[PDB]
Amino acid sequence: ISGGSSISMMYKYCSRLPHDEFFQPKPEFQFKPVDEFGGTICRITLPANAPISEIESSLLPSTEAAKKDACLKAVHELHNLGVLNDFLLPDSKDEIEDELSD
Repeated sequence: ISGGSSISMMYKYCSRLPHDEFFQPKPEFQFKPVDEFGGTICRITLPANAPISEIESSLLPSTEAAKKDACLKAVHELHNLGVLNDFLLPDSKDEIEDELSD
């Protein structure tokens, strides 16, 4: 699987993180630490300005990764729909490196 540019789009979603200086106020991030019996639970919730994007479910034993899941799944949930693309930065903001993003 040779990806890159596709990430720039997926990473952008993660870029919504707080630690991110380029992250705008609107998105939300929440991590739920659980036993290895269910890795970690990633809880993401977007503003009313956004329809879907929420992703709650474990998959990774790590928060950073667990979040990546919901974050990744969130992108898809937004990609599959993408009805508020007007609320989110278009490809214009996607004009960045795959690594740069997120």
